[PDB]
Amino acid sequence: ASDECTAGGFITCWYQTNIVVPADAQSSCYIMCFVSACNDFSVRLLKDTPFISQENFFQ
Amino acid sequence: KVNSMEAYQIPVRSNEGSGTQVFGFPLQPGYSSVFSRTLLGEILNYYTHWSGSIKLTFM
Amino acid sequence: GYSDRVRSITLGNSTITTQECANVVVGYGVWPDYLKDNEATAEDQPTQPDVATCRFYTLDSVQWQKTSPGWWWKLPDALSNLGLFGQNMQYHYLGRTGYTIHVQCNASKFHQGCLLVVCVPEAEMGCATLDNTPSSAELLGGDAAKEFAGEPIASGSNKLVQRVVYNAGMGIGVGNLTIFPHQWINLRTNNSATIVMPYTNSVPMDNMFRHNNVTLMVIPFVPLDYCPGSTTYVPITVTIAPMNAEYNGLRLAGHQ
Amino acid sequence: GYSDRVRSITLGNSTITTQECANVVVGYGVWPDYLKDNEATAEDQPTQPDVATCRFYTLDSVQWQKTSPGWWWKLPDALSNLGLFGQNMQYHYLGRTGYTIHVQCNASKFHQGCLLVVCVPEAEMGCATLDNTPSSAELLGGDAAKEFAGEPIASGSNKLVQRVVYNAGMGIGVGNLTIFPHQWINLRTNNSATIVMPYTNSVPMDNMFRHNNVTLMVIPFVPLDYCPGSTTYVPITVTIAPMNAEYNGLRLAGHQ
Amino acid sequence: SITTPEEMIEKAKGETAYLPCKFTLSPEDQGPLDIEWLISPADNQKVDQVIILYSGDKIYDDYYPDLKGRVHFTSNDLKSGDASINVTNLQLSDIGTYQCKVKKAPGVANKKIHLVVLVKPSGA
Amino acid sequence: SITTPEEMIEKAKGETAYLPCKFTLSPEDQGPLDIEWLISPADNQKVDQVIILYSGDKIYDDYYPDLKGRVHFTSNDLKSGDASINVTNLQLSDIGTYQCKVKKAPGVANKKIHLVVLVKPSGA
Amino acid sequence: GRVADTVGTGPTNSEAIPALTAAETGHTSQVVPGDTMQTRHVKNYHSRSESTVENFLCRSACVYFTEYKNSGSKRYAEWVVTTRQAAQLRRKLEFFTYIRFDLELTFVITSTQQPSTTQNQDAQILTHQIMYVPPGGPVPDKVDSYVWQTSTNPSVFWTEGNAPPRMSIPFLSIGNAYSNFYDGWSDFSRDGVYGINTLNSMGTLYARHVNTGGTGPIKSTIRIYFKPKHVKAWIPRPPRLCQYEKAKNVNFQPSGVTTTRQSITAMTNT
Amino acid sequence: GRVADTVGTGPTNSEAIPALTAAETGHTSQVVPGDTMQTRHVKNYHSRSESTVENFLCRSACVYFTEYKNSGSKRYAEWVVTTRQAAQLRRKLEFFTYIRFDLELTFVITSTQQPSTTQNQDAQILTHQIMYVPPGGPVPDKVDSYVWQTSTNPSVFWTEGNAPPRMSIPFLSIGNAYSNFYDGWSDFSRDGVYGINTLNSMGTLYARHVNTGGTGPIKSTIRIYFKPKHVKAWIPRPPRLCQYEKAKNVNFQPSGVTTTRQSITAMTNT
Amino acid sequence: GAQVSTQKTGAHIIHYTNINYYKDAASNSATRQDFAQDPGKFTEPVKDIMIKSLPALN
Amino acid sequence: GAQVSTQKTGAHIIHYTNINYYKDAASNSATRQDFAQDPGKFTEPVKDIMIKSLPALN
Repeated sequence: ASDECTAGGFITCWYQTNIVVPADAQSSCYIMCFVSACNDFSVRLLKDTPFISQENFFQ
Repeated sequence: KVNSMEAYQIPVRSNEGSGTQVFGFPLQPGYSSVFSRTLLGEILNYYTHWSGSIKLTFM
Repeated sequence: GYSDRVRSITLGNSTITTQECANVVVGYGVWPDYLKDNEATAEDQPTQPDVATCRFYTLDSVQWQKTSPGWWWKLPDALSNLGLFGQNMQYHYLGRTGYTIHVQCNASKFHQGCLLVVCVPEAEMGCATLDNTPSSAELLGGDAAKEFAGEPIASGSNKLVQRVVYNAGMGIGVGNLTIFPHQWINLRTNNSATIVMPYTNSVPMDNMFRHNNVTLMVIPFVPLDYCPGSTTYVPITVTIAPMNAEYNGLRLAGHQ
Repeated sequence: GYSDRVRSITLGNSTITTQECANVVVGYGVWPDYLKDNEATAEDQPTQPDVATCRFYTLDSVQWQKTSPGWWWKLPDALSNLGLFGQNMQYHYLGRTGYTIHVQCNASKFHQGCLLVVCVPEAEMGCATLDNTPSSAELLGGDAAKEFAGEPIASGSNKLVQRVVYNAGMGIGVGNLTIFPHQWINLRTNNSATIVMPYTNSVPMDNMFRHNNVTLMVIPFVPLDYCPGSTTYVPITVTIAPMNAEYNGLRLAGHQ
Repeated sequence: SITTPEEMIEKAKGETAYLPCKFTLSPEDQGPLDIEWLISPADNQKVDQVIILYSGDKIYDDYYPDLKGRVHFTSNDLKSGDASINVTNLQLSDIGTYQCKVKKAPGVANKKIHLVVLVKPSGA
Repeated sequence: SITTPEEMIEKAKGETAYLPCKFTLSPEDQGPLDIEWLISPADNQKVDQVIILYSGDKIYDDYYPDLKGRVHFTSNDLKSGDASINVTNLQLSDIGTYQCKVKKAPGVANKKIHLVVLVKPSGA
Repeated sequence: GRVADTVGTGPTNSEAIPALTAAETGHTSQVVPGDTMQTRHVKNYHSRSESTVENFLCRSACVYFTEYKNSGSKRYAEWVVTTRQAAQLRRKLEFFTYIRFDLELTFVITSTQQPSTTQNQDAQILTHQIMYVPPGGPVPDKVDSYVWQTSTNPSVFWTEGNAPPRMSIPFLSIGNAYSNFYDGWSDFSRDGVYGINTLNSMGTLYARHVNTGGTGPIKSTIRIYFKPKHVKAWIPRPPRLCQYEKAKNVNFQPSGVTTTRQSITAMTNT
Repeated sequence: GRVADTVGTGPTNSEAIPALTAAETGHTSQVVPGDTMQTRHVKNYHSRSESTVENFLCRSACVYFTEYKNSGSKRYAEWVVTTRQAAQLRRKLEFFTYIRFDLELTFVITSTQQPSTTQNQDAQILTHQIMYVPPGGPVPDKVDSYVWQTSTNPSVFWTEGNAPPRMSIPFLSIGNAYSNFYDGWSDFSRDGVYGINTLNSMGTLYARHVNTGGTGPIKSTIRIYFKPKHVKAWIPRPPRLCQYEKAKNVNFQPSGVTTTRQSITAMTNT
Repeated sequence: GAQVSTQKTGAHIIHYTNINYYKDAASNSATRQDFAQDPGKFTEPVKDIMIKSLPALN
Repeated sequence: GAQVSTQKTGAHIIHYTNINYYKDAASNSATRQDFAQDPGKFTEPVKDIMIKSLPALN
């Protein structure tokens, strides 16, 4: 959960130089990002997720 | 953009300068809306505590 | 010398070559094989046709447009009208197979775009009408590709698939589809994707018309773009080879 | 496999990668190291901060225009306001360091141009006014690059640097600058230059504000050219990491 | 359950509507079979009125004076999984929502059909 | 809880008072956010009267005819931890004790501000 | 069970490029912090025991509840056994395509007196019967039926005030695993309801009052708790994004892939 | 565990001065009676076992209680778990700056019928649910909420008349010890509430009636008992002199260092 | 026929006893101490091994 | 796997038996027989040892 005593920090990305293309190539482009855990990663204390919910039993 | 494929795309382009910002977000792997619905995030939301290192791959 | 970008794959009387490839993904680490004595339940002697059916079949091509949402193919069914693989499907109660899937799309060093190629076990899809379930014609393309949509399918009293791409027809987040076996075709790196898929099921064999147990999906995450004067028609082409195919329960032909 | 065009360099909490490099120039064959007992003169115990100061700092970028004469940076001074390297410069009488210098400039296979990247020990420059010597503000850019000129600086009664590029501000022939440690960034071959520079001086340690003992210079010998429709903004970017830094003579902060 | 529980059907006056109600049983469903068809008319404010019943091995007509003799089962064998019905000589005053209820304990299923009848024979 | 729950603020007639209510959430607090401001006037014997509410993603003004159009939230983003308000065109008849109530189950916090308005602009 | 240590590394200048790869290949990079920065050595003692599949799944959850009375119309309860009517356990199970488990069933049965005009109410203590009918077995159609004789159907009898009744069930499928997803039909013509098989058929539960107690009206409620045990699971999947709609299919309403923030550099949520 | 014996000593005349020292040094003198008087030898058998930190802390104490009804407005109870609302246990724990322990939780739940005009009351027996929600978990906002489904939250169900329910909790901190005192802030600008961290965050407890019983109104009370077990503790402190004022801070009203007597030679208290 | 096994403890061993009472395996208590892992079938499912310090494509 | 230990008794030995039933250490009973002591970190925390029969300052 969100908590200031255990704040994690910041991730940012900056142009180091430019994007340079020849004529007849698109000057706009896209990057994609992926996340995963390292081999030192772990979790504790099982709980219920806030993402699933229900008002009546389904049918 | 959360109702399309554009949510996964990071725009970059040829600029008329350098050093401007591309993105930024906080390291809150379970609570940030950037991270909360990834595989890592969806598992985290069943737990109270997390520890360890994380990898971000860009393509 | 040598290069790890070139690859050749030969099966039966067919062979495929590629000069800009990435690697080959093998399933869940498991290479396909015939069913063993200590896991069999059907007692009759199986037929193993072995080059007549284990070979590459090339499907109908598909156009990548700048607004394409994506495509899918249910696997037994995609090949069901096609050669002796189709005939053996038609004459037998039971079947068992793996696959080698190969997806091809070339373009110049001046085009850009990125496709996810995934093989999804048990891709049960949703209906646009919440009480209904989708009809067969909506789910099964049958050697022709089925298309995703860009916006939600309107609810009526119909039997249409809820087709919108960012839920993958399955009520999930599409970016999480990488838990399944997959590759990316990224036009500046790569013109081919190859996945070797073993048989997967909760039972040792199954009927091939009643149940489609894996689904190939091809979805552009980064849209196709280029500049004027470049070629505008960029097709995608799928080729699929069954591996280690077997059949049990011979009887008259049909599915009813 | 392997390729001698790729390189990674890690220092402290920073790392730099490059995919089109040439080699790495090492000084005069000498890798940097701490000062030894039998060459020391200052008797107090030195501080060695070792990751807080030995790491990559990226300076402000600079635009390569078709008429650019070139740029220079005096090295201790360029980093003097920057992090704990700057703080340790401010609190100590004496300092000693080497450097890893890395200059970056990418462009397409359709651009052309060629830069000399040189590291000049003791680059004492000349004044436009023959009786005078240049002021500090003219010589020290201070984390901003200083520019060369295309034509001779006019004489007055001023304190300007005689800036004209073909004498390198030093009354010499600029084509002979290759006696110093250097590389070329040639846009059709290479997008990076790397020089590892050891400590050089006539004394074992020195004051870091009073004396700038090496100067980086970047000078286009073959001008930037391209054709219309190509990207017009091409920056150059310098990143510098001190190596084996030490400091002696702790006292109150300042330089006066 | 019943195959397509939500649908809509358009026909013309004088023609005869087929209302499909095809069901499949689970192995748990071992009680006796009950089949009910009821109606909620569009023009009228009467609601949830039985038009035809099937129970204990036999049919019961004669529940809606309006559909007298014009509502029948279409299968020679109903308990095999077919509870579809025919309405005949359609007119505007029957436009509405028909409901098919199949019971075999524990299982229970229903299906809603919205019948629209149009003046002219034309699907436009 | 709220940063400084007990304080007193002095301003002059015609000026506009800032009533700070800044809060911090605990990890346990996962219910929906509710923010209430109520009033107990010094001159008047009416007590504990809502002046402005925030609930279910939206604001509700128009609770105190006296402060009509003169009580607003100061933050462009309230749920980040800022529930402060502005009162404008202050006059003597509003001197009193304002109360800020923040709810997010399980957590509940309140803050009392005693607003004094003086005739002349002078902190003496 | 422990997590991996951190190897201490120093500065580097070489042709080795651990941080450059090609995500196109389908491979996930195995990089650790020492590849891209100087690190100290750390002796890590943290454990991964609380995220085994068994520990993740082995908690009791209420899958269903219903009511029945001691008089009137609804004298017994009837429920086809399934995991797909309660959101929380369904979602956890659907992390996996195929799964084997045993079950521990616990029942929480409670009663409440209902408003009435009857005078002189002196009710005796209530006993309850819960009968489990496997698929194919005959079912009761009234509270006083010969079926409640239970010659071969397991039944639990339980008196109010005692500990809640509990029993175990073995893995019960005709297949080699339960299937959480089925992309196909049961009929060979594929003209039927899609997604329906009988690999998960588990039967029916019936519950009644054995005695009526007293002269007043009384309503009881039975809550059913499933705890999986001895779990094996295969083929992980993306977790369910959209809210559940039906018990017997996967039908959904489309929704965005996450919630929004103000800009691509914004540090907070909206 | 035994205490030390007394060494017998005789008369003395020497330069040794055990009874003269310098308290300035911060040292506490190690003098025994034999240093300053003639003593016999004593074989002491007394033990110090009842003043180990564990035996000093390991008794059940009521930290909190509340009420909830079977009808009306307040249908469930809600409590953020803490030791700082009950004076007696807080004071004992604050002898130490840092401490590790496990907990044994016991609940004492009792009910009382409330005055009413309803006739013919024949209430059935009451069952209760207690749910523990770790921090971050969703919370119930009504007595009939899907949250009470408890797929992953531990819950205890308990029927009145039986033994009180009890469960254990392990040491639960993200830090290496709980901290009883924190001289600082949670925000890096130090403009917030002082003394607040999340090293002691333990979660929330919710309690409800499962059934309503009968037609009459009934109020129940739940008392929560903490017993620490397996204790380790560090950095002893002066015990709390002034009475406690708030649960979330150390704020006090000043008070004298002891009570008074009449004169500096008076032999009795006043 | 008692079995002794180790309890879950902290780091900086203590044992517990069990005896099965019933005739079916499905009556036993849960299997909570199976800590084996094998992520290489999901990460790295490639035919050609990929050495981390080399370029992925050559 | 029973453990036998000594009971608390008087001075002027008798034993008791225990068996752990649960899988976590936090389920065990209290640790009431740890009688170690070490007061020299609070008394006498001085760098130079102070011999009791000598003057403290010389």
